[PDB]
Amino acid sequence: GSLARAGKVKNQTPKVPKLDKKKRLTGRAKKRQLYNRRFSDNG
Amino acid sequence: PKSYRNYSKTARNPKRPFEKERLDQELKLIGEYGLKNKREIWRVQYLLAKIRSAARYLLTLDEKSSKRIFQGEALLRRMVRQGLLGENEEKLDYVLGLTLPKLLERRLQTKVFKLGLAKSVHHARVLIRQRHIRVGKQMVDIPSFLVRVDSEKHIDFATTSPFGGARPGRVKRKSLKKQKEKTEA
Amino acid sequence: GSGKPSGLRAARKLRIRRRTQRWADKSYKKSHLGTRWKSNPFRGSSHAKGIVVEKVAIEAKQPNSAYRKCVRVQLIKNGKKITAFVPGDGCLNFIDENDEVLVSGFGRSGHSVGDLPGVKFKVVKVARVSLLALFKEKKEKPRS
Amino acid sequence: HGASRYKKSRAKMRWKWKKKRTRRLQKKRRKMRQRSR
Amino acid sequence: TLFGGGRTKGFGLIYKNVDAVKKFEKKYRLVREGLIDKETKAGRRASKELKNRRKKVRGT
RNA sequence: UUCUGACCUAUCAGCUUUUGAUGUUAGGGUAUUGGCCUAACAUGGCUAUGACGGGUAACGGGGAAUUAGAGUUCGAUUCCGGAGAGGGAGCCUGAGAAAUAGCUACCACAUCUAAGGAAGGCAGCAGGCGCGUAAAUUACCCAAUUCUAAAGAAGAGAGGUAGUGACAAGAAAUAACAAUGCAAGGUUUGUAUUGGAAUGGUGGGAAUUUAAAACCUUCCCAGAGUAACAAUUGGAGGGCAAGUCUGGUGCCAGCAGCCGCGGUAAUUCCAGCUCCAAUAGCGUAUAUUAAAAUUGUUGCAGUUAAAACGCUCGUAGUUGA
Repeated sequence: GSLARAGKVKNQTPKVPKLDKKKRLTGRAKKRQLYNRRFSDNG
Repeated sequence: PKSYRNYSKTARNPKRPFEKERLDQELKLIGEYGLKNKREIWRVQYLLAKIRSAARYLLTLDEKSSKRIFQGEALLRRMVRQGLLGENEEKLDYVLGLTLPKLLERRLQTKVFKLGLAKSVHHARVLIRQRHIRVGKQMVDIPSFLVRVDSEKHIDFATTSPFGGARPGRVKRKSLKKQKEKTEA
Repeated sequence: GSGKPSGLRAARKLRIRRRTQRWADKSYKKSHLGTRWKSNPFRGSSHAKGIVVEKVAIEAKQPNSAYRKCVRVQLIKNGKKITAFVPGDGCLNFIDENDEVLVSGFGRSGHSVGDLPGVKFKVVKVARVSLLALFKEKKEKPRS
Repeated sequence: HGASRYKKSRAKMRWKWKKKRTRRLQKKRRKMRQRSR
Repeated sequence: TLFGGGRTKGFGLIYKNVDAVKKFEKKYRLVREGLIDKETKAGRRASKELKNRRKKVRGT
């Protein structure tokens, strides 16, 4: 029945770890770098 | 009782957020002026808008009206004190002529970069932030400090800084000195 | 001409006509009639504490086919039974037999939401623990 | 519906018939009121 | 000192004689300069012992 | 005590008048005018401009929010004025109180009792219980601000100072720079490898500040390379800015203000990856303003979309060669 069926998919899926992540820029630095990546050669 | 000091919000939000062309124009302003937040643009814009609203109210009010001519002379005099209006601009229609870049140029980081004390707007911002600038013998930590007309050439390094000609004294510099001293001893 | 009275002394007509005709606005009626303070089980609160009576699986409105797992809750505050939604598929499974729920509104000011049929409330914290944290798993651990 | 009568677009059953059903129903209800009082 | 120092602003007072210092200066400021620490230190427990008395039953 | 000014309600239209309603006269009473109270005599008075009732999650104002201009919503909540001190009521004292850490009584509560009796009132400040969606310490001090006295020198949980505080509001980090490699431009500018310079926070000591302590500032010591001294929140079909990205589920599970996505190759679900928005803040609900010239004085609409009273006369109304 539907009471049994509930909660399937999240439990069902084969989860994968999120592994190695390098830290991002913040703030003015992040915005400036983004501005340069979008708009300099690529604008 | 409650504290009787006043307080006010720095800005007005620009609404309708995903106006791409407007958003990219703000990003160009961030890129140019060494700003950390859209809120920085919005506060300077809010100040400009307050000025623009005042200037509109004055110019809409009649010629030779006593409040208007007094407040108008006072406003223009203040624009002269700030240096926001310079030599060649001298009436309320030039206040309407004022623009958001002109206000942004008044920021201390822009002045520091312009004078060439630092190599970039960001380098200028950090130089100010590290308490290493001084304006007229006053040490200042605020990169958004809006200079007056006189004070623009009164900008030089903080006295007790390395760039002031005092001690660096840094953990690195001291560590090198200890290494040399231990080597010699 | 061909419209409302222009007359100087005609403010009385404009006020009475406006005053009477105002009532046909839906927002104005709900706000200015007593029904607000009466028919709403939340009685002007955003939030209410209740207890779960029953776990039910409601079938979706005609364009969709799907059973939405919901909870019939009795508010402690005013002693009123309501049906409330529970977001998160396994969180209903986690939730207990007579769980103590902090239930809220559903983003629509007492109007119906999506394909849910008259279910106007949603549970956002259970046994003082956060629903989002229960859904996450990186965020705060389940209750004892 | 609104206060205004009929207005058959696509609509449903006849307005006059709906009206007949309600007039007959109101009488039936009036008989229930009579039973009561 | 104020921000960035190199300056210190304060306030000074110079009295005519020692009698003037006694006469027209505040006790904490006299202590801060140099004088004995404050008498009768107890907060509202003083009040509590005080309010109990009925018409010379005892002084204490 | 004069004048002027109210939210909603007619499925509230006649109210008030033997029990003073409205007037007159005479007295009494009052601190004084006064139906304030008594007697005698009149029969009035108020009412669509909505009286009289009923509702209000209704203390009033200065004001607050949003305001292009109108407006609309809101105003326990730092000031001014009112009201109240468990419920009602009554006094005393005194110039001033119908006081309330004055008194008396009743009802609603309730404490100690030696069982006769006796005493109690946080909507003062803490703190606790209950209510709840929801809100802090039984801290220290009278140094300032002021108040009261036999008024300097004393008192004051008035008041100040801390503590708890992501209610809001402001400022403001999370790098900067030179080398190389790459990129574009043919010997220039821009940006992913490296490695030397600059620095707060953080830890300690002072000068100082203070009722005292703490914070501020200032100085002296210390003191980052994964600068682990670790940026989050929500998105990427459309509305609406960024992926027909990689796997899983398979009209199920589920998500998603709305449209929708899901029946095996999912651009919406569950993960992972990249990208995007705002940023020490961002989600969520509820209420509210804009949005709404969608309540319309400005400024709406009524042939066919919602809406011209069946028709005419007509008093109030509004308009007036």
